[PDB]
Amino acid sequence: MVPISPIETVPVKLKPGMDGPKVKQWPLTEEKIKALVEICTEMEKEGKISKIGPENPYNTPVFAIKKKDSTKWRKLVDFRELNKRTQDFWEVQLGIPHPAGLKKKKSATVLDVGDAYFSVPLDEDFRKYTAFTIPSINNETPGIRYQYNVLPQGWKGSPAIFQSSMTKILEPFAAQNPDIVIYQYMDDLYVGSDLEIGQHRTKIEELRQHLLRWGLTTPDKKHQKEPPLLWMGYELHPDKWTVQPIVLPEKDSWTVNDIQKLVGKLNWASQIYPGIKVRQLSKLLRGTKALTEVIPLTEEAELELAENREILKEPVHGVYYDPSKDLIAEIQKQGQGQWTYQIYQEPFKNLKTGKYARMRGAHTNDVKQLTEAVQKITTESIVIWGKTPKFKLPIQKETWETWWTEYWQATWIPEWEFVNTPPLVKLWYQLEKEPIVGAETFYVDGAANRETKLGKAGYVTNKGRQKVVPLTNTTNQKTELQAIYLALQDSGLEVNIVTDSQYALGIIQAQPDKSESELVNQIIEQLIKKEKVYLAWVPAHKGIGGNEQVDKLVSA
Amino acid sequence: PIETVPVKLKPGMDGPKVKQWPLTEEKIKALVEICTEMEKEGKISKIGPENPYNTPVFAIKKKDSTKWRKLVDFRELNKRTQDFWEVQLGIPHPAGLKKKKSVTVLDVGDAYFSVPLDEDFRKYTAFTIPSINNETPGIRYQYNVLPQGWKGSPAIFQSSMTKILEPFKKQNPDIVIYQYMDDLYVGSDLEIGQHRTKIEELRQHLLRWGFLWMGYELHPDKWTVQPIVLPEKDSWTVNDIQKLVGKLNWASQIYPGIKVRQLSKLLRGTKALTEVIPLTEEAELELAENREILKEPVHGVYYDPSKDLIAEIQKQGQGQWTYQIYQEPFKNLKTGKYARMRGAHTNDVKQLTEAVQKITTESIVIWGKTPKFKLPIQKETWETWWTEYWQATWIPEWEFVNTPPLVKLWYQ
Ligand SMILES: Cc1cc(/C=C/C#N)cc(C)c1Oc1nc(NC2CCN(Cc3ccc(S(N)(=O)=O)cc3)CC2)nc2ccsc12
Ligand SMILES: [Mg+2]
Repeated sequence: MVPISPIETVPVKLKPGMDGPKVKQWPLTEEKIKALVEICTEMEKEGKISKIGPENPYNTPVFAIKKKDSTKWRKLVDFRELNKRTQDFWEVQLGIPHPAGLKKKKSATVLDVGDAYFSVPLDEDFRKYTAFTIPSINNETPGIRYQYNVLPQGWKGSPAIFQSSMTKILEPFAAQNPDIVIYQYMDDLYVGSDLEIGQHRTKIEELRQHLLRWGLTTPDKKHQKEPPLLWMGYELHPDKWTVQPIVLPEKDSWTVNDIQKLVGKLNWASQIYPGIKVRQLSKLLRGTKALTEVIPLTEEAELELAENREILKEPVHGVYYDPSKDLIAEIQKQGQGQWTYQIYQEPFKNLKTGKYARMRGAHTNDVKQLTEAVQKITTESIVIWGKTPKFKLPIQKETWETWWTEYWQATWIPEWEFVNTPPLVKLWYQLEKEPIVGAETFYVDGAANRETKLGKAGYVTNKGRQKVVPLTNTTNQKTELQAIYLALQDSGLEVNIVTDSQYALGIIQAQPDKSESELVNQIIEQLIKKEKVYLAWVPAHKGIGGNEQVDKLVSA
Repeated sequence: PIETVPVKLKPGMDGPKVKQWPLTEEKIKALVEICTEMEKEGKISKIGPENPYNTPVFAIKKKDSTKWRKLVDFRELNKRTQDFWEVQLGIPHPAGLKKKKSVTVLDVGDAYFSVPLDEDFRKYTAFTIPSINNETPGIRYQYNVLPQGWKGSPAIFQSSMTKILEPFKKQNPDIVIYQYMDDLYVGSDLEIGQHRTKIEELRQHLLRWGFLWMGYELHPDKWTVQPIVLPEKDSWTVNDIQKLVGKLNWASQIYPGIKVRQLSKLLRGTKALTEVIPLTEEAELELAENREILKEPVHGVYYDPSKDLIAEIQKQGQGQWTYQIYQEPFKNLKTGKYARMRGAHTNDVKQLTEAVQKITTESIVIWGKTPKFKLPIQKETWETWWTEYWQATWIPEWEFVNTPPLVKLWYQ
């Protein structure tokens, strides 16, 4: 017999104030009882479980299940109640590596570490809470009562404790074979290396010879997989990766559940298939919950879907990461708040692709959205590769410099270069910093009645030009914008505008280039046609002329 | 020091469960090396999966030093750690620190690692060095000693610090020493000549008690509410007068007795913005009376220690930033302006981060606490970049301004 090291037990407690589970065992058929007795006798011989006396007051129900061709039963212990009562753990498995962040390895193998799982002992003081009862035949004797000595399948703490235990066992092996990489998830263990295959299979042998010091049996994974390896939705070839094939169904009747799983496929595909778009197909789900409702796909949703089918026409592939090369991210504007991007090291060999969609807002502009896309890609790149990429952006350097030097917020984007691929992001208007000599001055005002919603909007100018239009179904805020719009419509290419509307100044000083308000949009289109606009603000109701005269004109 | 001080969270709240944000590879590597040495020195230990807590960590470089330093973001733990009446029921913030000619900031965070942390509280100091690309589980640690940046550390160390310093204080009754978090602030009315010496005099005095070569020198002789200033002009356009009436109307919410009637009357009719309007005598007098009102201090401002301090910042362009500190709107307790942010002439965010640190420092000197910032920046831009330029071992709270304030005009 060879001494094996004990695996260090993790201390576990129940949530404060909570006791263990006390759930009654369901009655079972005579055949299920017989099958459960057979199974638990075997588990008991392997040290997994142990018989307890009647002193333990906790209980978790146990069931017997089957399958189609599997002519025998398996044991299911239902730990739902215990899991609700068990303390929270550090669960350290929630993300997986992105293939584009991986480095190519000459050799890679998968190990099955399923057996090692139940050689992880369970904290002694916690076992009592795992008790379960095999009901007796005809209920004429006491039930056979057992508790777990190892992490039970289904118990809340078993994934984190098993993973944490393996990590600690593996740490010496990894740290002292720096030419190896080891990755663990579920009961699978992945080893990769750049060793010729002779010495790789021996490092594998050394690894089970390391695992055996804790008495952990690890054979080669039964029925091995060969290139590509299929893993977490990907295909990993030795020198390239891609996603598992994406198939979009044809349907003449789409439901909201059909659609939201079309977006999921498209979202999945968008990490390597450049230019995927999902806004129009996401638009058909803004607000609904009974998810077999049919939706007419708009012809805008159909063109988007048909555009997606064309990009999906082919397989595409990404390459693995080379740390000795630069990391580059290029972004293109797609329209309607949509952006796409490719991350690469050599031209035409993408590491991965992606997309970004405009946040929900009343008004917005292209430069702000490009900035957000940059920040999203920055953070993703830090996750994946541990560094910020150099950016190639469809915005002229002078456009950016004008934007950030004049914009009222602080803003910044990291090292980047202009790439001349239309449509380019541009500033569509810029207001004057000073009043314009020789340009006509328009004093604008609007006003509406709360009850009737009847309003007026208009202007008076230093040349005696004047206009007031009566309006229905309006509000003060709309009349204030409508007045600015009238002044832009009726003036020459250079114009000074004086308003008392803090609301309208707040919108325009935000520099939107597109809006949810058709009226704001009309103002933007006018601004674009102008050569110079100066917008001045004055307080209302304070006797300042022009503003005084137009105020009386529009206030009934 | 063998005997730990018992510490608890506030009643009915668990420890922090804050997500670690992603880190670049060079910061991860720096943190691995620092923590390996800390773990060898007993200051931190590896923890197991039964600890579900987490506090974020990153790595910085203190102002113009080239060695990485670990910074733990204890904001959540500090909010959840019991209020501290440690050996006192309150340590008077020295109201005379803000008046001293020169104040030097000394990092003494290293002294905290001499004191064990309560064994029952250690699990709440959990933090994670993240992996790149989820390629390994993060490295999980908890503190065994008082950590830098935690609210309880100056509180629990206060008994030792006052005794370490008392021989120096006995010799120097002129010198104010104030502790906030990891830093000592040392003020004197004498010139930098003998100030540096006394600073190193104090510094080597810490060496004989079981230290850091760095400092930072402030002059709180400046710190006021800046006056509202009106233009002095020989010819006024319509536009100039409109801007003046707008500024005065804004100031009438702060100051009583501001009048714009006689100035507004100059704007009779519908005139071109660039047309020159002579000032009458009545408008001239009104302007003069307004000028007279604005040189006196604002009526009814003082600091309520029960209330948050709020700090607002405006980007003014060309490297200039204005700010105001207040508790109630229009009752500014301090206003200020910065320019030429060092090594940042093309990076707005770096400039903003330095201004935030500069304002927080003034706030600690004046009141002994940090303000809640209203930052003129979109959240995703700030959240992506601020840690890149942060150099302080404390971190204030902040919120984001998405609508441009008209008041920027009035502070420019
Ligand atoms: C994350 C990960 C996944 C797998 C999946 C297996 C399956 N199902 C395997 C390993 C080692 C993983 O973990 C890491 N993988 C890498 N690189 C990879 C290694 C594998 N190649 C693909 C490949 C190479 C050679 C052959 S071959 N010639 O033997 O048939 C077949 C396939 C892609 C890059 N780097 C790291 C760094 C830290 S962990 C880790
Ligand atoms: Mg009006």
